Amino acid sequence: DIILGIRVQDSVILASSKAVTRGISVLKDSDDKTRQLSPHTLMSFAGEAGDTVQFAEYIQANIQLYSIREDYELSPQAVSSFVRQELAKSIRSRRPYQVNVLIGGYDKKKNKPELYQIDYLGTKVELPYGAHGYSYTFFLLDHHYRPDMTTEEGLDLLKLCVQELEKRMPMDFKGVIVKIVDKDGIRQVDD
Amino acid sequence: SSINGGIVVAMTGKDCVAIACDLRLGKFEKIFHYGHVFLGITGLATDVTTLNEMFRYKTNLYKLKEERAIEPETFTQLVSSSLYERRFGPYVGPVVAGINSKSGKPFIAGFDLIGCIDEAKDFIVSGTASDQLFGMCESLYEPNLEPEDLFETISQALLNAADRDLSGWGAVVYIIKKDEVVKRYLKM
Amino acid sequence: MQAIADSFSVLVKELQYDNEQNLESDFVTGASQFQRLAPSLTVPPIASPQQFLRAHTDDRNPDCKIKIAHGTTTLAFRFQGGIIVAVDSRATAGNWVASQTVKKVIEINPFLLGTMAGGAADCQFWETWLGSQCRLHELREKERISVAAASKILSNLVYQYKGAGLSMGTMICGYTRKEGPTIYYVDSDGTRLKGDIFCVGSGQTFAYGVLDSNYKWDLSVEDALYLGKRSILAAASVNLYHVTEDGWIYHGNH
Amino acid sequence: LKKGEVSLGTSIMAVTFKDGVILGADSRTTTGAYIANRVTDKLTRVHDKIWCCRSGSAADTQAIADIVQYHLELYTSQYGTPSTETAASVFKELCYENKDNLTAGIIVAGYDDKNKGEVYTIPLGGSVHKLPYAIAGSGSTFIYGYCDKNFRENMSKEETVDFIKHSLSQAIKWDGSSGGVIRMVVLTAAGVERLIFYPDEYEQL
Amino acid sequence: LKKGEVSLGTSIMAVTFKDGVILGADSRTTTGAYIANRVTDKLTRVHDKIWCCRSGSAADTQAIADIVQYHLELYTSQYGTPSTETAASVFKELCYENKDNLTAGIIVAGYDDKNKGEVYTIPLGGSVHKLPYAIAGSGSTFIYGYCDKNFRENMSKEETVDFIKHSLSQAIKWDGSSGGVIRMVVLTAAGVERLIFYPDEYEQL
Amino acid sequence: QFNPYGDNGGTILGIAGEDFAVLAGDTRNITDYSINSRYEPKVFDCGDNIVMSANGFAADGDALVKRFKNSVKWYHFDHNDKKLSINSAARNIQHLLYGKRFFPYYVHTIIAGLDEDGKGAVYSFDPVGSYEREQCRAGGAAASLIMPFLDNQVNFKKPLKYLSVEEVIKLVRDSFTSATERHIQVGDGLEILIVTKDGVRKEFYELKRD
Amino acid sequence: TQQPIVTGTSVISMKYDNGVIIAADNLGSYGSLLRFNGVERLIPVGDNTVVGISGDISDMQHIERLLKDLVTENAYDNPLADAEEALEPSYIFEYLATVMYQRRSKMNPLWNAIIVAGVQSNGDQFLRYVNLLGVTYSSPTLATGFGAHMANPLLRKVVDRESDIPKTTVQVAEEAIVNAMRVLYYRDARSSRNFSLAIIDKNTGLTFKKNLQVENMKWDFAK
Amino acid sequence: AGLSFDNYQRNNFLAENSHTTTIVGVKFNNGVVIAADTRSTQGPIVADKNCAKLHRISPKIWCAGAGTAADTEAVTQLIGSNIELHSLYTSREPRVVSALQMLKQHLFKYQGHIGAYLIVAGVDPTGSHLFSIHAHGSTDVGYYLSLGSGSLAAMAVLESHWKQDLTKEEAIKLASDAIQAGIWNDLGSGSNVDVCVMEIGKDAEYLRNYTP
Amino acid sequence: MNIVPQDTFKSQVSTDQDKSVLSSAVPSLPDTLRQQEGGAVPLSTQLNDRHPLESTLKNWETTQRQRQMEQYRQIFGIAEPMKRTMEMEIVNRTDFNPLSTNGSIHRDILLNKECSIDWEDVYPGTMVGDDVHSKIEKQLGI
Amino acid sequence: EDINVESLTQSVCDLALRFGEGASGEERLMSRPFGVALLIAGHDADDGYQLF
Repeated sequence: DIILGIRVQDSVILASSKAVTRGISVLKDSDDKTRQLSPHTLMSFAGEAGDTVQFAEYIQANIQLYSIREDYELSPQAVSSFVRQELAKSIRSRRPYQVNVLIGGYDKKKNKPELYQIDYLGTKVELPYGAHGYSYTFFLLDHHYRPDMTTEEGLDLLKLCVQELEKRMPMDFKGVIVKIVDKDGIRQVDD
Repeated sequence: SSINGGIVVAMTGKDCVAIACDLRLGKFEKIFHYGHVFLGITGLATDVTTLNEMFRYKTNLYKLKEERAIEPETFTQLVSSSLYERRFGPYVGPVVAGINSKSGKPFIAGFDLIGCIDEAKDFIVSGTASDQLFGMCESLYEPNLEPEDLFETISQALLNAADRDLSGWGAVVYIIKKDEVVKRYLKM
Repeated sequence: MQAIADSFSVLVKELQYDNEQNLESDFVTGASQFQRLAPSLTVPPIASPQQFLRAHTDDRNPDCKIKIAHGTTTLAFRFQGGIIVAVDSRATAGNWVASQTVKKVIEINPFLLGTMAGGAADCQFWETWLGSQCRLHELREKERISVAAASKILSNLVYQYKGAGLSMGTMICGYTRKEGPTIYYVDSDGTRLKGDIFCVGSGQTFAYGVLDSNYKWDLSVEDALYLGKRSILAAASVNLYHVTEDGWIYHGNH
Repeated sequence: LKKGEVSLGTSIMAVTFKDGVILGADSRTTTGAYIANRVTDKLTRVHDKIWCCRSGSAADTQAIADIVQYHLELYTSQYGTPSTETAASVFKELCYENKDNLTAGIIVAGYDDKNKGEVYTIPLGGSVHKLPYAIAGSGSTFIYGYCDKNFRENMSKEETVDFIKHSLSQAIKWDGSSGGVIRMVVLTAAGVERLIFYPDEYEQL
Repeated sequence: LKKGEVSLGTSIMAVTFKDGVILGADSRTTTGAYIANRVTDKLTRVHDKIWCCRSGSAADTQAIADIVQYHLELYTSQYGTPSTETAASVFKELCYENKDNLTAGIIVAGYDDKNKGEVYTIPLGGSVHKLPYAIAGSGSTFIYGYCDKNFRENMSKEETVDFIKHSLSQAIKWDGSSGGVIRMVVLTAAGVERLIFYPDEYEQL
Repeated sequence: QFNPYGDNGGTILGIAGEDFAVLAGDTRNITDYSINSRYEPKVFDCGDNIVMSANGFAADGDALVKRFKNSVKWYHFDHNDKKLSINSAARNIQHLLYGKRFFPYYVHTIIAGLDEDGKGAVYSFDPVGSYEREQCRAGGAAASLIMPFLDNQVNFKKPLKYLSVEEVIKLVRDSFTSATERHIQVGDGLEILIVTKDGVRKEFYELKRD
Repeated sequence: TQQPIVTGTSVISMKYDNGVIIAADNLGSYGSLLRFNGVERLIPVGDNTVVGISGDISDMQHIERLLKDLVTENAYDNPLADAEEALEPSYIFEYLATVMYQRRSKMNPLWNAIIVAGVQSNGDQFLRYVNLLGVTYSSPTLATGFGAHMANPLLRKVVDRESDIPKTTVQVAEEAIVNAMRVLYYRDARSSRNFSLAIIDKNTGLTFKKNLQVENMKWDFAK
Repeated sequence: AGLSFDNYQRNNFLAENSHTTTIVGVKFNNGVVIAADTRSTQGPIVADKNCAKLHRISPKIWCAGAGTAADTEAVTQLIGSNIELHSLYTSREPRVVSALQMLKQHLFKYQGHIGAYLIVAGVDPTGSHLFSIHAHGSTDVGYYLSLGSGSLAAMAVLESHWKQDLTKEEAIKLASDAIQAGIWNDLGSGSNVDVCVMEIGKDAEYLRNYTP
Repeated sequence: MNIVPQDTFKSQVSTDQDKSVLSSAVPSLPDTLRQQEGGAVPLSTQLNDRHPLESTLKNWETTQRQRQMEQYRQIFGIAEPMKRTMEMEIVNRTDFNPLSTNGSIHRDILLNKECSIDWEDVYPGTMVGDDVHSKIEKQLGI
Repeated sequence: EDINVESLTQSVCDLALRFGEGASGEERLMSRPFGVALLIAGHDADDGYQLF
């Protein structure tokens, strides 16, 4: 369960690895570790099985309800704050569960991309780039990151990071599903 | 290469004995002989090999000094003493079978890990499970059987035990009379 | 006011029969215990029920131990016009004689199937419950329930008891007109996956390799059945189920 | 017994004599090896002629005693002076119904015009026993035989005073948690009488 | 003590009187709640007029008693009859040098021409105390006050016999590890006398 | 921590014929190495020609039997005194067992009767509820000493279908006598209930402990 | 609770040809200390039932309160409570067994062993045993604690099986019970010399004997 | 030399890694009787239905044991060898007190690690003797003793019917009845009864299967 | 006659124990969206790892009230607890203030807490629910 | 098993009785009685074809 998010000048790129289960062989083409919160806000999650998907679907249902009720789209900041509040409320009276969330959006009012990361305790931090899973790659991002990079440069950096992760992984690392959030909405890259 | 554990069954027929041990197929047998006495050891493989070497040593010295082969009762006492020597570091389940060269009576016995002797007039089962095989032997056992009948009974018991939990399962059976010992293999 | 007077009027307390649940469970006031759509499960009235159950479930009569479905190889794949579900009929030794083959596959409906791959009692009970729920939904909506809906219902149910002690992993396979043939995997940890090929059991890597060698969408019924039988044999008496839009059909070895 | 609480390790006695009852105790409260309070009045009163002595946990016993005094005030408002049996029953019910949460033991002495003085003991657990005399506490174990060899029915007031004084002096002598002065309450038809005996008087016995 | 090891839950009383010493005990050996032996001879003879009673581990006390008897035989082979002080010193040395591995406690009652009968007590740990009288065991805790109140110096033989009988009867009554018969050994200048008392005798005191 | 469970030993055996069923059990209630009772039945007639036996913790088995009997009584009250089938009874027992999933009964259950067609039927239940229909089932701490005897002296493929009730009774008696000889717990009596279209018949035999 | 604090030891009961006999000693021990003497551990319920309880004394008193409440409620509002509408021993035992099992299932059991003895209306003897786990069983002879290991063989020597019940007179059963109590006093550290006995006979009714002492003590084989 | 401690650490390592009766003695006016049951069980399973639990230390000194069977047998055999050598050295009939001392010292040497609980009966020129020996080295003297899992029923029977002056026949009957009660009322006891009677001035009489 | 509350643990559980919040598509399952608890809170987690004092504090005044009612029944009769409970029930049922949670003055007068403060008084303490209509439905049972 | 038609009809009538006290003693569920009449047609093995 490894998730990455890179924010470039005009868009946000989110990459997620194929979900696997212990002792179970599955062949499918789907993204079950990512939910589209809104046409311009995407969410990726990684953590314990069961709880994480329930939390993600709960968040998606709440955000869709708000969008229908108000006939308007929430900003990425408001979405991230709501997710943080709900995550803090979830472990209010129970043992905390492992979960890490990357939220990437394109604020139309500010006309700029944004990316946030929330850990299992409910700590929301705005980041230029972020990753979770294997604990290697932060040095590669640091040496090859610029705030004014284009989409193609971000995709090249993501390809380099994916190759580096695959090399260390014992060849069990399958493909990576890549999505781009920008002014035109959310799309998936099949390259 | 795991070879720890096994099943050894000893039965007494009219004027004979039968001692059988499980195999693994896919060169390591658990039955050894020191003349007209047979010993089957179940448990840790290293302890089985150590006991085999030690008993070969002691039986060779006994034959050199006494100028005669050791009797099954004397060998039983020797095995009990050797097992009790390692009281705080004990090794397994040994089974002794044979026919006395003078009286001609069959003899079978079993041991615990510190040499407590259990002399059975009917049969002895040694192994890890020792529940399904014990029940099958109890149901199939009849006193005073001929060597052919005894062989059939013990082979049927082993086959029934094998059926209720393989590809590489085998068995070695010894039918021991006063003047002849027959060794046979069962391939299930 | 009469109820208040009766509450402070004076044996039943020691019997704990002043509570509705105790009377209902002991079949005192009627057979309302066997009329609950959502069953009620007894929990020890202690601060640590989960640890109590875990400690007492690992302690030594073989007959009084919770039966566990054997980790036999189970396979499922959707080729063009149905779902092939393949299991191995290799019985285990025991102190009993079977009048028929072991039912390693649960028949939810004339259109749905499931696999145990876990605890036997949990799988049987909750898949019968899921069948009842699907029947009620079909009566209400006058249309066959989607496989996604049934899998989601089962997943929510097993998630509500997550961590309590349930242990079950099932494969819900179904062919509907709107969706086509679909296979979902539902785990006792709340996991719910959708897939085209599923292999589980003690040995499934070999079966998955055999499938990947000779899998394609443009198969046929006979070819798919042969592929499933070959995969089960290679992973090692191969029971097959072919699911089409009209329901499931069982084959002993063909 | 919850960790860090205060234990009522003491020497409690109650003796029934011809004209009523006498309840006696020491005055030492210790926390480990340190005497926290060397002047303690352990003769708790729950009614005008119904007294008790407590053991176990101080907080639980005080709460139970307060509730029992409340109950007896309600009873007196309704029906009048209660008998010692009623107070003992209330004590027993309170101790038994909460024995999984509270550790408490009581010795109840009482007097009334009908029964003419009675002694009841509720040990840990909640059982009740009616005895001609009772002893309790950590220091009681050393005087058992003595108390079995010098008790007579229908003793006079002075004989009972001397018996209680000697027994409590021995218990104080042999127990580390028993010491200080001896406090005795005499309940008879005349009224309630208080007696205090200092170490220099009972240590010479 | 070790797991599964027999413990000596006895009642021991040694009293010095004008003409010598008397050592008495009960006869019960228990296994927690089951009485293994209703009649036991707990009075161990180390020398002709030097006896002892044992508490703690049975095996350790028996080994110590055997070694002390052997030592006293060796001493007698050289210098004649030993003294109670010598036997107490040997017991104390054996118990103290081995207290890290053996659990043992002894009460020694002796007589000699020089000292005219003496009592020594060696509790757990290995310290020797010379006392006019000594009590030990599980039941001894119930007769501390009684023995303290009813002990006199230079009593007669019958007075000491009655004192020990009453005290041991109370100890047997209040303790579950004390048995039926009472065995007493009187060591005086005339010789060694053995007395036995049955429950039907002392239970009616 | 209070331990709510226990064990009382005992052995039970259920066999299904072609037109009858047999359920037998040893009538000895024992705690650890002590005999509580030399005659305590563990097989009961639970209504409409159905015999039930729960072996293991005695209190749990008694509670389960009591609950099932009350459920049968209310079933008769609700539906015009309709006769309860063996499969419906099996599902009722499954629900009763699974209702205590997190505080399970410490018993193994066997029931016997006749199916709709009229053949003998035996159902076996694990402590949590899972059940299946079997030709023969042995429970308790003697099954490994009883099942091989039956497999040796009869075939379930002399075929079991051709056996009469007397032959089945003889086989059960012989197997239980052998178990009594070999096993300390088994003995002191054997009660057999035979279910046919005429009803339920009870027989008793004395084993080697008196 | 978690453990008994003041405890009773043993109750022994036997069946004879016309009724039942039960007995128990009068003692409450505080650990190894024999604390309370004069504790009645046999409860006469009705004119034909006797309940013997061994174990925690507080729980025994609670069960006594329950039995008294049951007896009082039986007369409400039956005008024939002394008549054929009295309480049979089977009713009392069923109620007690239900209570014990319900409290066991609630993780707050009553640490007691209970023996119910009596004679039914038709004259059949009743003798049942229940414990803190709710385990119930019947036998011609019953005992609790150390009685279950020592007095039980002595009683079974008399009434070995069901066929021996008609052959046993009341004198033989009473003598056997007295001998078993003497053996228990010999070999039980927590036992007491004083005990109570109850005889329930279908002809003579209920006979309750108190302040019975163990006699014929053999201690002379010492020296 | 002596008992070995080799592979103790290996055995502990394997263990951490998941790699794994009624006897009575009755003293009568001119001797002693020792009786025992004859069932050997390997847990629930009855291994042997006729086993001799009466072992002999000396021609007129017998014993019966419980606990660890191998330890009991080995200690009895060693004490028998020592007693025979002592009798040959002294040219005198062995005494039960000598056997008691040897057993006590040997058991105390190993500090309870040799599990053997014994009833030892015998007759020597000084009289008849009956002792009970614990595994830690503590010994006790009594007139009637019981041992094993069925010892409570046997003790009840002995307490019921014991007197000071008993004849040989009465003592034999009492021992047989105690063993029978243990057999019937205890699951670990069964089968037949073995008896050994020892008088003063007469040979020991050993009766196997006295009551079948 | 209890001082510390007892029997605070659940004896049975089910997926439809919370009758107020149940799904409409599947009435046998709870409605996660309208619970508004976090979306990842199964009911089983509420049965383990709770503070021991939480149950004692949550039901403490109720236990004292019940003990007082029992004392009144023992000393005064059935009429006194009957009247007290009747008055309290009338006062509780008449009040309906969807915009507030603070109790009425008459309730405090009946409870004899006119001049008493506890931490409950000092500390009286979405997308869906928590509106007037939900409280109306809960009160009226529709 | 299939439920008898009479059993289902009795259950429906017990539900219809909810404007007052229920069959098992439950409190009232609805303010007014139903305004519907039902014709229930079924088939079971016990009583063949039935109309209620």
